[PDB]
Amino acid sequence: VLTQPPSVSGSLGQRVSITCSGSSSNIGRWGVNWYQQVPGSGLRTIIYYESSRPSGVPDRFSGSKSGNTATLTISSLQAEDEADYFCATGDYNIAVFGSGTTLIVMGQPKSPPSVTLFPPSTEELNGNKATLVCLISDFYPGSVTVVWKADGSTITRNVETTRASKQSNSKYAASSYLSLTSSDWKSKGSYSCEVTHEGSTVTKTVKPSEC
Amino acid sequence: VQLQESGPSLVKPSQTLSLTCTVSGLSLSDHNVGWIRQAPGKALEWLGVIYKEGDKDYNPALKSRLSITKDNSKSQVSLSLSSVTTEDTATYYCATLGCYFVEGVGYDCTYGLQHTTFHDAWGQGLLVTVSSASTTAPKVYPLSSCCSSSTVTLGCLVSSYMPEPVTVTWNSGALKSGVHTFPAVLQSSGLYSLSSMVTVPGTQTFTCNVAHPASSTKVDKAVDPRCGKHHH
Repeated sequence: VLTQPPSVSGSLGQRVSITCSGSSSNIGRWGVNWYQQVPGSGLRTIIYYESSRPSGVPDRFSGSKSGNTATLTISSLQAEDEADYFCATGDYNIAVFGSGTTLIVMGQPKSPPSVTLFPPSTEELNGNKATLVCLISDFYPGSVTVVWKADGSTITRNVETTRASKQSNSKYAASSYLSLTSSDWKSKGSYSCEVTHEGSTVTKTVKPSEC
Repeated sequence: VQLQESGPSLVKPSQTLSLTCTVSGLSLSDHNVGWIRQAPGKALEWLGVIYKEGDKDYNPALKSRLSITKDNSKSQVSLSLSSVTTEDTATYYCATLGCYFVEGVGYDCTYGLQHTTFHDAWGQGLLVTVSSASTTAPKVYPLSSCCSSSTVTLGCLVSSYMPEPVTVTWNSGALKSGVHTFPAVLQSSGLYSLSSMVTVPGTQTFTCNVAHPASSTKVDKAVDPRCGKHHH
């Protein structure tokens, strides 16, 4: 297996390098290739053999090799470069890929999360179900903590919150769900979704009795 | 030129995973096609490759369970992986093995590259999950944040389905500005649920188009944007 650093960091416009170390049998003898995968899409080839790039990949990407360690260097970072990067080479009749490197771009403008708390629809209540959806978007850095409440009392059970994910504007988004029965839905006065981010909390509240 | 994977996205453990890579705008006669997979949050794993003339190479660790064939006339490459376990749950990719002559050294090859045009040549990737759970179609519900703002926010809840993935569009793909489809969460019930949201600054109708190929279901769901008229 080819050894890559698990993650590297860099700011906008700065140069970052990702190493890929192998042995004299694979990297030392044969060409090296690099691949990019943004979390939303699949794999994309960015350079091949050594420093050649396919059609449509920017001039900022370039590759080099010194002995058994190949390097992918990104000259001036941009927001779209935040992705996973994998190297690959051949031993002989065998292909071997790297462990992967997560590239994180820092220095991007901070943003508080927009929070929308949806109530359960009337069509789901007819099936004696009730799921509350708390949608979170437009926040950077991509890390939030969600805590649900009902009549000012914290709830820990039947709560499922997705990790932060990169959306279209290059900030982050997340979502949290509160699955409960339709009788549990009307049993309380108000439910709320508290979203804390960078030491600041945004809270949205919903009320069954009023609505 | 396109490479498209297809096949069941849900297979039972100990059974055989079979996928098909259909190659458009290209001739399998003079193109090497290989397979690579990516387990959830794992590095890429090479599976194997079938060369132009039908020759094959495999990953030694998986050789015993691996079979790759191809039909030039159908423009199809096949992948069989037998006795699958949960470890075999992954996103499977097919790609070309483009080879080129390096004037000074010799021949070398790159996965995901076309041999002469040097264009990108990756498949879209197909997530297949090794699980004993059965295929559950989603129940889709409208989301309304009414319970009078400047930017009304509505959406669709795609609830309690198995297996991943579902694909959500709005108004047959016409509405793309202001939309965001969130990744799915896995709940206590053992099923997946996700939501898609539309923020718009109305004068139009909003229907979301949910599709779940595993259950061959496709639901169009109209979402009522209006507030004080419906409730009163």
